[PDB]
Amino acid sequence: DPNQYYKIRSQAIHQLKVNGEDPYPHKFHVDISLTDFIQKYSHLQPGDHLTDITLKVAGRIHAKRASGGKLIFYDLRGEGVKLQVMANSRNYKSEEEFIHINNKLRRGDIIGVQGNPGKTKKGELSIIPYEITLLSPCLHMLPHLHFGLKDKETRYRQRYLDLILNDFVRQKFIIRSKIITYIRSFLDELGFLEIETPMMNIIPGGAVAKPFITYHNELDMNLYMRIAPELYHKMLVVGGIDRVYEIGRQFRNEGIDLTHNPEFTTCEFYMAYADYHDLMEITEKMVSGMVKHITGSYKVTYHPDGPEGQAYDVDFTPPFRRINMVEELEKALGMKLPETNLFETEETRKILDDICVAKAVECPPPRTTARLLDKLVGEFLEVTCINPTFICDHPQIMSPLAKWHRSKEGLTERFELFVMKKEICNAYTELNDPMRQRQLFEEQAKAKAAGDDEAMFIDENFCTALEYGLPPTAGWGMGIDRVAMFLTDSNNIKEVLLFPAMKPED
Amino acid sequence: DPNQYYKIRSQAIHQLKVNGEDPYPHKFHVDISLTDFIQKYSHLQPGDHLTDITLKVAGRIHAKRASGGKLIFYDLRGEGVKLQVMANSRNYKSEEEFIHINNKLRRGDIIGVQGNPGKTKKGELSIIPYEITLLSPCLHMLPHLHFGLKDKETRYRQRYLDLILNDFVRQKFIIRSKIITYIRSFLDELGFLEIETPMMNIIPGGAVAKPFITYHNELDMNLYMRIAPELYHKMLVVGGIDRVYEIGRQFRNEGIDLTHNPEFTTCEFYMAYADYHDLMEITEKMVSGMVKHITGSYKVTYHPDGPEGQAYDVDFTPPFRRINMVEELEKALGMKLPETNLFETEETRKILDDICVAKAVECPPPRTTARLLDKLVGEFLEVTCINPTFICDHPQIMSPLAKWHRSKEGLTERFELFVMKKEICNAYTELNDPMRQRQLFEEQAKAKAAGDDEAMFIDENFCTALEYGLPPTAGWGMGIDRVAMFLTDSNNIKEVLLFPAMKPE
RNA sequence: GCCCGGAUAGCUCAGUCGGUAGAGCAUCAGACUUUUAAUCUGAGGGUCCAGGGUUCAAGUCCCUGUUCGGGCGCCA
Ligand SMILES: Nc1ncnc2c1ncn2[C@@H]1O[C@H](COP(=O)(O)O)[C@@H](O)[C@H]1O
Ligand SMILES: Nc1ncnc2c1ncn2[C@@H]1O[C@H](COP(=O)(O)O)[C@@H](O)[C@H]1O
Ligand SMILES: N[C@@H](CCCC[NH3+])C(=O)O
Ligand SMILES: N[C@@H](CCCC[NH3+])C(=O)O
Ligand code: NA
Repeated sequence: DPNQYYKIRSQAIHQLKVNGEDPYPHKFHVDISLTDFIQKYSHLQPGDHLTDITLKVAGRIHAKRASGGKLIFYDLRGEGVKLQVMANSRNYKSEEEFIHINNKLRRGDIIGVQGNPGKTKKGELSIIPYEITLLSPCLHMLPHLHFGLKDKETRYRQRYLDLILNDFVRQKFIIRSKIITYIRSFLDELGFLEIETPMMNIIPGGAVAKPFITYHNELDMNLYMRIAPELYHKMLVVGGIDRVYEIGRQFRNEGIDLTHNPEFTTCEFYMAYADYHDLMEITEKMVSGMVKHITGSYKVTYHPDGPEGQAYDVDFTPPFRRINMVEELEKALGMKLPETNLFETEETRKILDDICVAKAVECPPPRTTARLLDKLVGEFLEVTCINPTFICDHPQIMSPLAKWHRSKEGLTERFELFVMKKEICNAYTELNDPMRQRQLFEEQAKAKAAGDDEAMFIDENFCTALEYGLPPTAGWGMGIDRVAMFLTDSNNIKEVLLFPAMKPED
Repeated sequence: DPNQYYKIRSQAIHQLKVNGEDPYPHKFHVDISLTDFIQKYSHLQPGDHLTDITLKVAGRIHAKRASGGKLIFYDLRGEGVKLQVMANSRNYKSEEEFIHINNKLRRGDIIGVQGNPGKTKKGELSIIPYEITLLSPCLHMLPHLHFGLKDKETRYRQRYLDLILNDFVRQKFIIRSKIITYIRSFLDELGFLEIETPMMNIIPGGAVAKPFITYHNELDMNLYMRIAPELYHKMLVVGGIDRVYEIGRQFRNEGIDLTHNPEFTTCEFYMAYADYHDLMEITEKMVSGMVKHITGSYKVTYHPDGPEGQAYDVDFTPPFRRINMVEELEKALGMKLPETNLFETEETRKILDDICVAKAVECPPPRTTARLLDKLVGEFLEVTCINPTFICDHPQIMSPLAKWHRSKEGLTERFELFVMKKEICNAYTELNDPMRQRQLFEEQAKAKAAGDDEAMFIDENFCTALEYGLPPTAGWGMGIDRVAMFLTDSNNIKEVLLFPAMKPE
């Protein structure tokens, strides 16, 4: 059964292990990386042989071309770079050792090559080995798939196979790590302090998002995973540390979409004695420097519908577009929206429903004032911001978790940074009034409470912290994955996730 | 009184809100930070008054000393920086505003001061206020004590109170951040790649512990919480990324005590084409650099229990002590230790049992050959590592994820760094053999079925990844919290944790 | 939670009505001392995701189920 490669390879390796041959050596002394080898010994003329120079390199064989019984060509691939290995028995230790070592090497094997650098007569950089050492054989078949692997299921289930075959995934992960490093550097230079808040809190709190209930055996009580570190950061700000940040993981037991994952990484910082107006400039510097540093140009090309789909050229020039959504929505709808003062009344709800019907906007059967307005915004506002765009104060009906506007009435102070019709940043001015916060929590607990349950959906511990006095601060949150998607021309969150969640094959 | 104080202050704040004035202004543009203010204006000689520059600063009042009715001294508190505000009626906006602003400010309230820097004849830096704005009143009565809340319970349950009354806690967190920041940069400049492995998996893997069980609604199934990212790191190394590292959280479903938490942070890295003796230098250099960069010197004084008991003086001199484990235990053990390199059968468990019983060592009912050996080593050879020390060449049955010793038999190519009689970081040589790994997993699963509870399962995907070929690598792990305790002179894991888990009571 | 799509030899794809399923890559054995998707000569291989049905007859026609790729919902 020649096709049954796994059984044959396993038998061969078992025979090697039995017959006094170790196919898993403990240590191989690598002297130079493949990248440095390519960068250094590139000036050689074709048909050169640096006999005096001897180095050691290691990598995975990706091809085994046999031009004869004494000349076999290998293709080491490591560090995302490739190096040919022209194996000539004349330059080997001995003919018998040459045959013995070439009878075991197959595609996908990991070897340690010790030989002189050189170039072939066709001007291809290679290394003429003096002793090939088998490091870790590959038992399963490695497919010679051109244009790389293109099956989503195998690419996401077997990430190692995707990294071995495809080469751009390594670039994607490298770019994500740089993004994280750049955010850390910027925030640390601004004077912020990195913190590690608990990820397993004690009570659900007032969060419409479904939590991840977890049972603690010793405590004999349920624990809920962290949805957002908002409360702990603000309790730290009360303590005296006026600038904190944390790039951690969030857990939301919700659905999975192209841009939504149950577990995701976000960066959240809180700075005292500031506001969202003071934060748009910081966000501008953040994003502009990120795009300029990770890439080489402020302009980024994005494909929201795959490589064959429509291409969009976003521009990250630092002066991002700022729009107040009330005026922009009025202009788009071409009508005078009710004054923000009446927004809590029923006639504004009625008239907004009239806009939804007239302008052909869909909405679920529940049609509260915040949600249909959010629908109008989705189809008449963000749908046009290919470039980064700041949306200014939003109606208080959206989210009352922000302070009242200084000049405008009934307008929460917030902004959302929209890129490619998707929000990446979101910052608020902070409510530091204990009474208003208590009323908000009470309302959230009443909404979240399934029955006559209270406190469980509130954070009295936090409500006590605000009673001690919190300075006027401003929060800020960015989705790391939602930015890595745009900076890597990725339209799916699973492409930037290292090991995406997959149901068992069974 | 605290209830009366809260009621009175709440009524006063409500009255203030009613009468137009808002005690919670939206914004206050602070011109200069308190530390920068102090550093810039400390050069002044006593007695001057720079009536030319107006600066706006903010902080929390810590004391309100009264000297008559025409002079009130405030005491702002910044990031461990104290500035004294002396409010003078003559230099204020007006007398009426002076009275109206001094009749509403109490201890603990957050205020914003705008005015001219100065210094009285005594010689302390002050800012003469032109107007004082109340930003956030403190309704509760802040405890005024000359020592700072000493009740660890309150210190832990209410960390904001601890930070307000105690500054050392703030620095403890600064050092912790420095430790993590240094480690990331050290691996970064070595060429490592930072990764974010999943926190929820089908089954736990990477270490041996009791996991947390959750439920997923979208994918209807039970998902266990992360115990160690080891397996995913090894799959990544199989993929082609030679060097990886990750500083993230791990979860254990064990009891909560003075030195254990449900959630903790660990640093794990994996580099290919190396071995456990290659990390012997990297780990030593990283620890020595951490100690020198954070403390400022290579010697650290640590109090194992309380700041008044014995104070052992450790020394992080880069040539760390290196000894073997089995051989040193043989030397330490009064009686002869069985060869046990090829001996791991009932006889070895029997001899370890009689040794354990004879040495008055008590071990959990399993008394596993491994559970016996680790207890014996930890009770006899473990307590000599005041200075950092490497303990290498462990027996095979202790760790099921380490390659067999190139020379020694039935011994794992692993070492442990022990400082202050505690484990801070250990590293093995990764076992890339798929058949041997599958056997080890099968024995682990058999033990779990028989009488074990926190042992691991079979991970078929990891076995397939090993079948695809894993280069010779060496992993390395480190508990951040233990090093934070050692470098900040803390005997409790609660001290180095911002909001440590406590019994609900 | 609701709809639209698939699954074929180790793997990348063909397969017309319902009248077995084919080709390349890869694998194995050979020849070739300058190849690079090396070339040439030989050899294997499957019930077509899993079940029921429908039929004289099913990869094809239909139902359910597993698991992926999408859309609307959820994430105030
Ligand atoms: N489920 C999710 N999947 C991916 N990114 C998310 C998810 N939820 C939130 N984000 C990102 O996190 C950012 C801040 O979210 P929030 O802190 O809830 O305002 C958003 O703007 C998104 O970029
Ligand atoms: N139950 C636990 N709670 C908190 N920290 C723990 C617990 N178990 C182990 N640790 C930490 O894990 C460290 C060892 O990590 P490592 O050397 O990577 O195995 C210890 O020094 C502790 O700080
Ligand atoms: N942490 C929030 C911002 C502050 C929340 C309360 N104003 C976020 O990331 O969206
Ligand atoms: N993190 C591992 C040890 C270090 C990494 C070895 N692969 C553990 O403690 O379980
Ligand atoms: Na052929």
